[PDB]
Amino acid sequence: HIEELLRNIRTQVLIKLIKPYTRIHIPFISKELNIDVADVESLLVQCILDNTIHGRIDQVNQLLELDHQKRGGARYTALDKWTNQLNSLNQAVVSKLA
Amino acid sequence: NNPSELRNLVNKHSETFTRDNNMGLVKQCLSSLYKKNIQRLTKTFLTLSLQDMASRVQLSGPQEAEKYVLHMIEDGEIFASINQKDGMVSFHDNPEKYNNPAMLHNIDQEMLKCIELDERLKAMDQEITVNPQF
Amino acid sequence: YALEIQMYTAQKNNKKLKALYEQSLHIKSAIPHPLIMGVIRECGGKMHLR
Amino acid sequence: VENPSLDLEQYAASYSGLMRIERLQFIADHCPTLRVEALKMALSFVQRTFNVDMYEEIHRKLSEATRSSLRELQNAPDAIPESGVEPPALDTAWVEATRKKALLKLEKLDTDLKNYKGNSIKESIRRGHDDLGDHYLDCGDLSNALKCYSRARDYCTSAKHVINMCLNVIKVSVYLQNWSHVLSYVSKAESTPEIAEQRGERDSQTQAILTKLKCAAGLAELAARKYKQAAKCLLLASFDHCDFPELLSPSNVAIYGGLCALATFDRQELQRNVISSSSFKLFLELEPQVRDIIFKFYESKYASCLKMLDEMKDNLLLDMYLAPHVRTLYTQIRNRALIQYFSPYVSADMHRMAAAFNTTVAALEDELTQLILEGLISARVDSHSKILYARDVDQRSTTFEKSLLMGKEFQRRAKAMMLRAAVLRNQIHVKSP
Repeated sequence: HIEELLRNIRTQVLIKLIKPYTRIHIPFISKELNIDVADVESLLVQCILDNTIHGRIDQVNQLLELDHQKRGGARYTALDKWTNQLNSLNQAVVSKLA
Repeated sequence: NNPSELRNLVNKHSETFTRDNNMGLVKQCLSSLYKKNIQRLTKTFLTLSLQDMASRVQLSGPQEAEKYVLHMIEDGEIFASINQKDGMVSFHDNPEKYNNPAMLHNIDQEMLKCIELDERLKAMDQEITVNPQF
Repeated sequence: YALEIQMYTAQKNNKKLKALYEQSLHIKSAIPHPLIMGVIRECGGKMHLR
Repeated sequence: VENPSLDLEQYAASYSGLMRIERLQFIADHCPTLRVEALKMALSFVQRTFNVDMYEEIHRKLSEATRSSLRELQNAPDAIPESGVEPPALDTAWVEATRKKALLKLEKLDTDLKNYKGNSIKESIRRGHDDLGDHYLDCGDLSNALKCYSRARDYCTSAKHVINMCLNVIKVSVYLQNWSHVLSYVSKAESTPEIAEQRGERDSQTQAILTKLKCAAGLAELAARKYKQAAKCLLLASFDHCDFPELLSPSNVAIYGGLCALATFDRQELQRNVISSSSFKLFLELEPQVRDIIFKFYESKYASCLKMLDEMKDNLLLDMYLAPHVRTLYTQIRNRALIQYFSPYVSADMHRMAAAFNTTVAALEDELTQLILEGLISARVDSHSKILYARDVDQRSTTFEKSLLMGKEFQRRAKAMMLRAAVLRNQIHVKSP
């Protein structure tokens, strides 16, 4: 298991670390974890898909475009659901005539 | 979504087009497919070459690819820019950010229309209210 | 069940150890406090980690 | 196509009765090299069990395979002496005899069924209907076996007796080739013994009825192309049943539950159902190829995964039930894999992407275009310097534009309605006079 335990520590440490940034570099985190860039890159990919790290990668500049790009959203999606029912409703009502 | 076939069909179907006399319109539907074929590429690509556009759209001349978007720029069916150094087209696509006061005024104008449309309906619903129901 | 688990851990077949363990759980309720309960548990814990 | 690295021996041995002859003939049809050996394995099996039809038909394909100059089997022994391996020929006596004995056998069984009806003991009548039913399946007569079992049904007096019959009926129903009947009867069987017990039948059950029924349902659904549901029912099937030589060998459940899950399943479901499960684990262990494929897909190991995947492809295509689905599932694994790649990458370099999917940049470009339009991947290609970027969607731009557009069409329909109401109210419509 010991290999897994090593990965486990490094993975928790990564989630703590990530939070002050919104742009963090892969050679900077590899250096901090104490391993090479490629195993960190592979960890990140699996982490975004599991969603224990939030963001996406820029591999043509070696950055993490972490997500803190949130704003609201909740208003904007509720207006979309409202907006789609009004189309179906107008189509329905006008079609009842004769 | 293939112009070569649409073209062949128009000659097959030709006599109908002439007797019914919606000739010339049938021609527009062919140009509109080429516009659709160019415009779908925009959705997909940031940057694409003219040579590449030309083979796939079946324009068969990069010179015409540049000519076709340029017609559309004047029309305002496309938001794009041409890079003749690289031999690329760059797509933009950003007419509105939706936080303009221009957009506020546009939405405000659309509300005045709705309130009048409703008022036509009220007079007409009321009219049936006067008439006795069956 | 314990002697059987002691043989099956040395022989090393993961499958049989798992069935032996579930089958041993049914008996457990009317047992008091013995040594045997830890020995049987010990194999079960390892199979759970896997 | 060809791929002779489908172990023919294992595929025969794992089956029995009608299912074996049927399957073997499918593989002989699709693969060139494997056909000869398949026809002989089929003929050795056909000599037993007692069926006439398969013997004529299979021997007919063997008589083509030798005699022609197209094939290489004519100059293969370069003279026909006796040997021990020597292509056989029809035996005029065997074909009459098999039919004669089969018919005679059916008569013995009918006479027996007649006294059991006379005695009026229900269980003896039910056993008889089983005996007539099973004989019709050895002789080769698919239909009559179902009729016998249908009759068996109103002689039941125990949850077990219902269970035996439904399974028996399922055996027949595969041969008729309608899957929907398997589902009614499996559900019926599952519901009848206390909703598959309530205690585990105490400590355990001697032979898992539970495992047989899920695996039959899973085969039915795979075929239906209910693929997500097909993995879901089948994974729960365990090695309890041990083997099934009249519906589905244990090798094929591992393949079916793996490949059928991978196409259609998302990440949460993959971990919860295929990986964490004790049940599926015997199956994953049984062949490491299916197992390595799952992890490699999950780890973002697409380059190793697809490489193992193409190699297996043609073998899985020789399998009777599995074959039309290979293309449909493989496409689904690639298009899901394409999304799955772009999820962590805002900006990806296309050469790495192309290499991972084992296709060239150019090919990969045209696959992506398709996904941007038809699919959900909001991304743009900078084909100048080959970088995949990095489209941020805006929840605002899509709602506002929609609200404005939706407002135009709402008004237009209202105007359209006033005009409809206007001709109706003053009573004009089109008339020829």
